[PDB]
Amino acid sequence: SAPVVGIIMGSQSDFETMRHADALLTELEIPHETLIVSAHRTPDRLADYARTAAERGLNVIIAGAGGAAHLPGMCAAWTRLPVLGVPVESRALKGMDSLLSIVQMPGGVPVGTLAIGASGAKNAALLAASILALYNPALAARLETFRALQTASVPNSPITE
Amino acid sequence: APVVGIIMGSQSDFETMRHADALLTELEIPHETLIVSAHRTPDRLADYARTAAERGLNVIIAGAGGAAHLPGMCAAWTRLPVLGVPVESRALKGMDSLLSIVQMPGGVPVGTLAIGASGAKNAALLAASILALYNPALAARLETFRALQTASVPNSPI
Amino acid sequence: SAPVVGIIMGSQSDFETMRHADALLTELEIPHETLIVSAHRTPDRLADYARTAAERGLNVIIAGAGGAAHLPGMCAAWTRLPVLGVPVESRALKGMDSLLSIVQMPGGVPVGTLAIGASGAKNAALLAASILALYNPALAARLETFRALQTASVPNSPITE
Amino acid sequence: APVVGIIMGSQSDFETMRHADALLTELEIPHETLIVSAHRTPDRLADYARTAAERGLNVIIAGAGGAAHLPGMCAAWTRLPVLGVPVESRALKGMDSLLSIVQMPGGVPVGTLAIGASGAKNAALLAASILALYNPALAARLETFRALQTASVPNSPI
Amino acid sequence: SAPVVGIIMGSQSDFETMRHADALLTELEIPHETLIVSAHRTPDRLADYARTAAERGLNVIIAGAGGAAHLPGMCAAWTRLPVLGVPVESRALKGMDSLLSIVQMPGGVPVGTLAIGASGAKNAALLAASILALYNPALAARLETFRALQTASVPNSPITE
Amino acid sequence: APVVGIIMGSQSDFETMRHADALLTELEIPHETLIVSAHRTPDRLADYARTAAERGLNVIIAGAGGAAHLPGMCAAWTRLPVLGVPVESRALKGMDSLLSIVQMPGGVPVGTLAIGASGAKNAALLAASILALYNPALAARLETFRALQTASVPNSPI
Amino acid sequence: SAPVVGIIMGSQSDFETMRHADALLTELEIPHETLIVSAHRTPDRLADYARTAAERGLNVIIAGAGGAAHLPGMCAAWTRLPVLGVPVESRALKGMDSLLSIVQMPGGVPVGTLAIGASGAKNAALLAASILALYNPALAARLETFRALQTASVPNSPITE
Amino acid sequence: APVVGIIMGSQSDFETMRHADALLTELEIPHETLIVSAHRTPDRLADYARTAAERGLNVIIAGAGGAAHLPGMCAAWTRLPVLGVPVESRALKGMDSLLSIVQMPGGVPVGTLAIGASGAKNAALLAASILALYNPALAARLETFRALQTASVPNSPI
Ligand SMILES: [Cl-]
Ligand SMILES: [Cl-]
Ligand SMILES: [Cl-]
Ligand SMILES: [Cl-]
Repeated sequence: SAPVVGIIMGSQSDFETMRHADALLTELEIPHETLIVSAHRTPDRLADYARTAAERGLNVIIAGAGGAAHLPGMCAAWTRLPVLGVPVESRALKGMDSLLSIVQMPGGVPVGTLAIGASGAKNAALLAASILALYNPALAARLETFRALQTASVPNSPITE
Repeated sequence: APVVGIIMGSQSDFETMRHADALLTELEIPHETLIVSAHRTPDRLADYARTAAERGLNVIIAGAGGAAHLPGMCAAWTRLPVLGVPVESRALKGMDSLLSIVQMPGGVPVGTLAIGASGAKNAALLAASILALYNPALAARLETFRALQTASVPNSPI
Repeated sequence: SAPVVGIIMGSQSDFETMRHADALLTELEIPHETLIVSAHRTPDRLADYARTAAERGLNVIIAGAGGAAHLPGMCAAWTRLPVLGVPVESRALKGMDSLLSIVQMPGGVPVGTLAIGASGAKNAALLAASILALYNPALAARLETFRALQTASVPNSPITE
Repeated sequence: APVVGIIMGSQSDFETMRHADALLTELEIPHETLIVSAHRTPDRLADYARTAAERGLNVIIAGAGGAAHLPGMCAAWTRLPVLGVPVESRALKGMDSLLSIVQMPGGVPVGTLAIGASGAKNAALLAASILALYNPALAARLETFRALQTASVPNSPI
Repeated sequence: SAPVVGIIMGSQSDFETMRHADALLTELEIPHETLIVSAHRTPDRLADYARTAAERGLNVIIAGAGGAAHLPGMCAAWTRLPVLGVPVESRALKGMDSLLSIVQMPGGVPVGTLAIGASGAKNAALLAASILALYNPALAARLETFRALQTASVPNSPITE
Repeated sequence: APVVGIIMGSQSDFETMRHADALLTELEIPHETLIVSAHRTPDRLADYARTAAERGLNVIIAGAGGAAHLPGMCAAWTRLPVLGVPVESRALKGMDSLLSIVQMPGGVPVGTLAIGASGAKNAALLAASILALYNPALAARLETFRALQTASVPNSPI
Repeated sequence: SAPVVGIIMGSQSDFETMRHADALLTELEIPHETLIVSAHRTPDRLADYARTAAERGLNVIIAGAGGAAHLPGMCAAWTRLPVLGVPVESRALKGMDSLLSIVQMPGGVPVGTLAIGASGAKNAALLAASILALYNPALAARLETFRALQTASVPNSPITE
Repeated sequence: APVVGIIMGSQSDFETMRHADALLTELEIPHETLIVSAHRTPDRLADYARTAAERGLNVIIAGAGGAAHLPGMCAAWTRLPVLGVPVESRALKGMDSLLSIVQMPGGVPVGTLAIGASGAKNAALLAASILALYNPALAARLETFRALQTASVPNSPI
């Protein structure tokens, strides 16, 4: 059970957001690694991580960062793997800086970007699951089950109290 | 048979989404390029998304502007990876497009790319990266593309 | 007393906002239904709800959603009834994403959009009431009374304490 | 006799609001199209809004740009449904227009449509949807409009 | 001592902000009235207030409002007096809607706009004082004294604790 | 002798501030129209503001773009009412101009007008409203201006 | 040990942010002064401070301000020294007004601008240190040590609890 | 031998960054002007930044648009002062450029200048101010530049 998804983030504070991606991959039984890699404080670690990801058997990278969020884009610069980016909510600008720093990649090097915050982290895991489900029928079935339960769990009317 | 579907809300969107179409062709990825409007052809959208997987599609690239609902509603109906391209709007220059695509609630993802032509090109490349996981010949072509992209950058401005 | 307005929202969390529309329709004695319909998690429910609304006797739909708020627009895609949209305030972007996702409908499919949050929900009910009052003299009188009391309730000067 | 009033703050606004005028005509909805400035003709505005219902108007469509006060002040004076169209401003591209119209406090509503020509067209359609509740012939024409809009969308970009 | 400045606001909730203008005019000994006038709920009151302001001896109007803030602009539509506008901070959009709704008046009808919130209210009073000081030497002296004390009150270095 | 000073940071600002100049002339208000740069001529600015009152100026209208510091720094040095006009900037379309002028901390006010030509025209009118408090002939001309502005608004778009 | 960096700010409230610059210069053993200078309330103090800075032996000025933040720009107008600007987070607009007021200096008079808030203050000190390290080998060594420790302090994986 | 390096992500960026190049030349500061793409030539970037100090560079000026990562990634690899110029982007007019450069977390600074040509010119001037600390001849030329800039401002608009 070698990892097929890598979850990386710039700092421990990012884990409050990125833990939601970690949890969801575990629930879908997707082998993964969850690591801290700082674009700005460990740039050589980042370069090494990204340029060896494919040969290590990783299939998808989920990268989370806030503020001037460069981790997902610089990861994608160094790997042909799909890289998904999660904008971590920032204090002053509430993730608008995080979002624009990740999604506005110029043509040539993509980052598939999800919503600001916890929703984006969960959706990055689900998008990674969708990608892997293309080749893995068991996982495809688990993902379709997840989506069916999601749909069946929506009540018909709200609770008033 | 197409493995990527490129869909967009209107003819005018094609000025942007043609960059995705061109890139898929350059990488020799079989694809279909179609107009599907979330707001004006919602039943067409529902049928398209619902049947995508059984038709053999692997990735959907969806472009729209303004209150851009096409990628999110497509993802609501398929388990396939859906990639969203915010088309530049007249007034708000794609900021409305961008927020209405990227800010999907948890449970139904859309992988969102940059506003405009860059995003369309990158959606095609991201689709290619996804398909390359399973297809060694395509993976080689994608690596060639990235190598040429890197090698072609000049060292000084003219 | 079959419903003539439908209030729909994507989630239970939306009801904290949309309850203000519910309450106001009740105070104006407008028969209505209040339901959860998720654009993203129950898309078939949404399609069915919208395309049968008119034949069921509904006259106005009030739809609330937050973030990438697609519920009001997709409702309007499937019905000729007037659809009013309430942007629910979002955590990071404070409803700016909700607002733009609802109001910026391209030409052909309208959503009449109200303010972000509780004010917008109350005003959606009042706008629905204004629409229905065009054909219902009793309700027209109740609405004019509401507006008169509103005006008469404004004091001449503020309280200092 | 008009059942919809289209009003706008200035002649230049008509480049936008003419799309509402055209649509009402296409659907054969009797209407009046007028200039009423909140800031420059406030008494004209007060009289217009105050007398709208007794004149037989059912819906008011109001377009304005910048610090756009026309729709809100109109709604302050009438119990009729008032629909607001943010006109694209030079500097802020209608973001000022949009916020000054949509963010009405509770008690006095304005149903707000998109910035620019799309919003003007949609205000007319929303007015038509309102009037169709009571008018079977108009409801049929509106359903025809929506059916043609849906059916006319091509399947592939040229 | 008839009022020479009128402070008006849309609601009691606005007074938390506008009280700072009230207090400052009192400290500068400027006779004033402080009233609630709602653009949207008391439009006839507003029209009457603005169109009689000059003949009543008012010289400056300070108007505060939030959200779709129409009070200052509609006041200025009806009076030749200088009208100063204070954007009241709003819940979702933090006064950005208030600010744009007030400052972006088209050419022909001005509103002199101050900062969002308490700072803007204090500055509206000071700007009104500056206007009145043009014709009132006593007040000019009080205002120059205020500004001198303000300047003299700035310490040379911060306190660390 | 001038009773209003119009100042601006650069020649290019005059494309905007000329509208203030024209309006003051139309209302026959004696004024001076000058270039004063906060960033490039800070000593010129300090002397201008410091001496304004003793020179007989009653109002200063200051226009600037980008990180627009001219109105605020002028108000720092004079007790005269200072009115600020955000000049439209190339990239951010005057949003930077607007925030850097209007968001003055308490203690030193700048009465801020709209971004661009509208704001320049309105700064002149606001200056006129201030001066009309003391000058009956000017008050009459201003009332004539407002009456003509109101009366000139057409009733229907062409 | 005469100061070679001046840290200035408009108010005591700014020190909650600017103290981070003060602390960092002390830790890097860079002699500095930390002062309050208000652009709007002490404009003559500001002019004098900036135009004498170079002759006093200062090499870098770090200036912090919020809202309509004019202190860094007006400082740079009066000195040829490099001036670094720190946008202090504002209440309503969360430092967006601070940021734009500082960074958008027209061509001719630069302000090197750092992030909104505490991060920007720490980085202003580090940027000042980088500038001074060009001529000071001891400080260059201390700065390289700071950066090495920073890098070595990043863990490989997050803590889950 | 260059003491300032001007780098930018692409040829199109040079329309902006040429203003920095021109200014350094005007002040006779030896420099190199190069294309280095964070996203397309990340190894070129790493080598450039890592070796900058030992090559004798004192300041790096880096310009980029969109998700602008070039200045921050450069600062990650060098202890030299790095100055960042947000290049105006097509859709968001450099607001994305600006936020992705200025909002660096604590520990790795980038001194950020205005969006566009103004920022490029100011990055060169800020680099000059830094170098003038150590170089009396350059300090004199910079003071001459600032004196001419101040003295050249006209007193009235034409
Ligand atoms: Cl089409
Ligand atoms: Cl007109
Ligand atoms: Cl000039
Ligand atoms: Cl290139």
